[PDB]
Amino acid sequence: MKVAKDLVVSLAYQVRTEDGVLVDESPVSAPLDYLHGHGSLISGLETALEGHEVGDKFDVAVGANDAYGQYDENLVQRVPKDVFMGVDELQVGMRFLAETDQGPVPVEITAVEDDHVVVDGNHMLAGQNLKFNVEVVAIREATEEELAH
Amino acid sequence: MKVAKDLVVSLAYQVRTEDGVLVDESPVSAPLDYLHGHGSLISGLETALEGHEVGDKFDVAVGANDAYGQYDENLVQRVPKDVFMGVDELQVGMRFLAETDQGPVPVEITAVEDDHVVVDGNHMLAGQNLKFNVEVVAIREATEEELAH
Amino acid sequence: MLVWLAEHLVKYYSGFNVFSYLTFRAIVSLLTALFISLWMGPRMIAHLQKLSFGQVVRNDGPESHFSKRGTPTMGGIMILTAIVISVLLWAYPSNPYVWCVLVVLVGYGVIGFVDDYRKVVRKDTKGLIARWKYFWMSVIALGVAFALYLAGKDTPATQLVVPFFKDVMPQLGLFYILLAYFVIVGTGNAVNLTDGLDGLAIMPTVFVAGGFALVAWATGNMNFASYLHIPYLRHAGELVIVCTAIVGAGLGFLWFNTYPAQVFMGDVGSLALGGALGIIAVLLRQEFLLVIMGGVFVVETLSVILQVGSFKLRGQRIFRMAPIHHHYELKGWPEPRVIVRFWIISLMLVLIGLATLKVR
Amino acid sequence: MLVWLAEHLVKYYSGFNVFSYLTFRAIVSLLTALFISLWMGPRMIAHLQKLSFGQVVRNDGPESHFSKRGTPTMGGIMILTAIVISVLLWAYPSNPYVWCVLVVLVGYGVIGFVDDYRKVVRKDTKGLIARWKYFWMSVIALGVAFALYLAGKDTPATQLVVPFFKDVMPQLGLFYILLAYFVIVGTGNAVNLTDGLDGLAIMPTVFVAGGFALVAWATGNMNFASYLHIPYLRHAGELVIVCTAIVGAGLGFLWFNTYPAQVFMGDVGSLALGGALGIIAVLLRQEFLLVIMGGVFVVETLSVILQVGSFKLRGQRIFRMAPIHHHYELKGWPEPRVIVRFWIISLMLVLIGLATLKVR
Amino acid sequence: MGHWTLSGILAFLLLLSLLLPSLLIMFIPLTFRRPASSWKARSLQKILLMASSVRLKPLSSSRIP
Amino acid sequence: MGHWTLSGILAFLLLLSLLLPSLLIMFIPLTFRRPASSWKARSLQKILLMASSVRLKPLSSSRIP
Repeated sequence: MKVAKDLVVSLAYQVRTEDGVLVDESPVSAPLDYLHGHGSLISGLETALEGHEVGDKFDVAVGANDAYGQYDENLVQRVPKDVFMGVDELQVGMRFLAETDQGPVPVEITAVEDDHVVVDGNHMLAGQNLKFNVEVVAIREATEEELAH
Repeated sequence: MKVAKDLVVSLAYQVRTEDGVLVDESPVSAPLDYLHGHGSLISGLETALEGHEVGDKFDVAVGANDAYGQYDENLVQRVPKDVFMGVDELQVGMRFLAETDQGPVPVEITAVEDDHVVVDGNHMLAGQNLKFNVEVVAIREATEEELAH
Repeated sequence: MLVWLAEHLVKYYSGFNVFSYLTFRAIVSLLTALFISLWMGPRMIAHLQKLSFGQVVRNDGPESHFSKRGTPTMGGIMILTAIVISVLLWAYPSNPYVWCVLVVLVGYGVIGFVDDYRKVVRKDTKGLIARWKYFWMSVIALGVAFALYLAGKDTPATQLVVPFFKDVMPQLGLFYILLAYFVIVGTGNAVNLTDGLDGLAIMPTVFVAGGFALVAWATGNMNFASYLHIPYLRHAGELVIVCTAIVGAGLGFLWFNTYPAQVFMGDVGSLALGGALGIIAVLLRQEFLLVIMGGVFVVETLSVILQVGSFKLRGQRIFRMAPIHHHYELKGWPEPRVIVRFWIISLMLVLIGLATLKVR
Repeated sequence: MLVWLAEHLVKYYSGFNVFSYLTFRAIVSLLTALFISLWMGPRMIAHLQKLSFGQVVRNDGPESHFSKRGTPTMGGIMILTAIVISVLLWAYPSNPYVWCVLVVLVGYGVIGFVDDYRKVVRKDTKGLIARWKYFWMSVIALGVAFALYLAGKDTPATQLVVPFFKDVMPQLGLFYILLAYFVIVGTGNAVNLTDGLDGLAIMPTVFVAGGFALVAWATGNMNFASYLHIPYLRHAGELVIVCTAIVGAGLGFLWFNTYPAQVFMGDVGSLALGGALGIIAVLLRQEFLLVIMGGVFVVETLSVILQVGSFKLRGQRIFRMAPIHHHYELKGWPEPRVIVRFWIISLMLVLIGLATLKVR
Repeated sequence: MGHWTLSGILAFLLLLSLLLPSLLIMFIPLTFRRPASSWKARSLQKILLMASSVRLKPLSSSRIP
Repeated sequence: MGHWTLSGILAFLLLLSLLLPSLLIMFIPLTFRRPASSWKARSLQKILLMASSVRLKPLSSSRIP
């Protein structure tokens, strides 16, 4: 069995940047599932997983252009306090959701002022090259609800 | 010292309609203290108070044009109920405030509908000629709190 | 200045002979007026911020976006100075009509400046007393009209141009002074009234200035005047320069006065432009073209008058607001919508007025 | 076609002779285009809202201001219908140039309508594949250019007009087809590029159409053509009606397509107007005047390509967003400010283009 | 006086009537022309119209691959 | 073949170079012409500016005559 479109890849992985910073891991004891051929997986990683067999172990280097794109300052925008809801204090590092026309976009605070805030929408994985040690634990067909999501 | 501009005057006022219906009043034990001579009081009352002394008392009737002006239908407007977030429910008589270019102005709820409410910015003293019994409790020089308010 | 300087410098270099051509002078007047307005804008606006509010302020973020807060008034001084500079640089100073336009423009500018200084610096909310304001307006307008009447009479300089009849051109006597007073003061007040919306007043003024530039070019040429059946005025030719300078200054101010305006025109600018348009429609005998092309201003004034008349006759009000543009704004129309729609109406009215000038 | 009926009825009533004058036809075409656009506006917007969103949701702020959701993206059908009806009514149907421009307008409108229908009605993010769109645009442009070349072989209809030198009048052979292709496709794409803001595309288009109307009037007469050293084209006279209809339709659409625009114009309208301007320039042999007067469009394209080249070559982009207007908007400039500042730039460019026309 | 024409007097009167509203405004006090309540109504209408219900909601998830 | 002069050739080349950026838009795809990140930034700016409007606030009953 090999990866194919509309199939679900159950993934065990380790993510490190070019600087060696470990982002997060998914061990074989706790794999995670994603669709194939829909772009939810990182584009470089999605192309790497193409056609690989169950249990295959491989290491792939994914560049900044291949994952979330390069960091851009245009996505860093100032915003006042009144926009945020449901938080007592807008402490630095807090993350909020903005429902834009292009779908949901995570918003994270990078600087804070008593009555003013600065937020960054750039993904923490964007703007840095990545390397993935990846194993495909299992493969299966996606459910209709999963395809809907 | 006679009442004049930039002087804080302790006033025990009493407001009634042409029919004698009580609107608002203050006793000598709790008079209104504010700076005179800036169009702050209703212009009729401010004009009448000029030249009087501590302990002086008088009564005057003031027209709409000289106290809060006439009624304006443009100050009452339709507003969707979704605008008034942060409060569980709305009812007639509830009052809100609007930070607004060229001077913030308050509003009072006048009607409620399934998806809309009607709010009016006209002060209840506007559009009516009113009668004002006044007793002057004390007169003093300027103070910063009256300017802050 | 420059025109005479170039005319004298021709004997050294023949290239400057091009400067005498009317088209070159008009184009450079437009360009220099616009450039002066843009150059003075950012620095002049900052100066008014401190004078009017005591501190230089900016939105500095999403707050106060599409907000009129922190925007100085009295911005018409830049329009006045740009127009005066352009006219003096590129308009033949020997032309009496140019000087009459300059005199009325500067007088109305001074009146507006004193009014705005009273309103802002001294915090006199009521501003200059209406009695003295209108007294000075009437004095200057009547002086200009009387000077024109004495300088020209029993000639086409005082004849009335019916918008659609060529044979009906009555020769006005002392009634010419009354008509000039009426038109000048009405135009000044109406353009002053148009300041309710920030960007509303200037663009119709620009279109009317272009129309009057075309008329003046037609009025300044014997052949064109005869073809169009309009009075021939020798000094009307130079009015193309002042009209083009008005266009340039108006566009330069609108660059900064666009909604949300960085600076309001105030009484200055608006009143001066109204006076300039009135004196142009007086010097050029096409006052009906001022009435039609400037139909926006006339409609606004008529709307205010109708509102007050209705409020007197009955307790009802015909309009949501005395000015029609505010009436539509309160109806739900966003301010830029009203701005651009009134600009469209003004352009259509200018084209219609030119068509009426053509069909006579 | 309506003009022919008036000519036929002239035999029975001499009053219909007014319908044959160029000025009357032009002004009535402008007026009828404006009126039909305004009349079709409200009905088209409501109908398109049902097609675009099913529910006819009330268009109100602040959603219609910033996000502009609920405003039908599809549009310009009213522009196309107004222009086509006005031209077919008040322009002679036998004039080859009338059909030469109408065919380009209709073809570009059809391609844009296919694209917009696929994007909106079918909710396909890809829309019409660019390959087919540009293939159809290229084939239409090449066909019209070949027809004109066959109708202009060994004729001044294939010459190129240098804006500043009358002596430089080369006669193009098959390269005329290349020039027509370049100008038409580039102008169409550029007008398509500048659709990102409300009313930013319908102007310059209005001023550009007015300028080309003036040039066509100059080109359509032997005396004026010789005086201005512009090529004389007999059939170019009817193009004045087309340009005036374009102006009327543009004003009518700006009545609705202005910040906050009620209805946008996607590929429809924008591509049609770009192709119309390109074919008008090709017919008038005034591609240089199209570049100068249409400076905003070429500047938009240059900014986009410069941004692409900066991304390709260096790690630092030049502009924040590929179109210059979006770059200014991201910098904090409000949408109406950039829109009307680009309008000012367009008006200056049109006046400069007319000045250069006068230089030669 | 001027050498009027019987037909032109009507046109002159029409011109004066059309110009009258601009001149007649000079006798209208600012209080009636532009009440302060009207300015406040304008500003309140602009503020109320542009009110937006959009709010930035918090979130927490582990969807990142 | 057409009729040309070196000055005319230079002018034609300059015109074609100036019109080239308009024509070259054909070969640039929408994705590269309109980056997704920049479009998302535009949408976020628009929605936040809509949210940044001056909201209303509740008020008490205390008043000064």
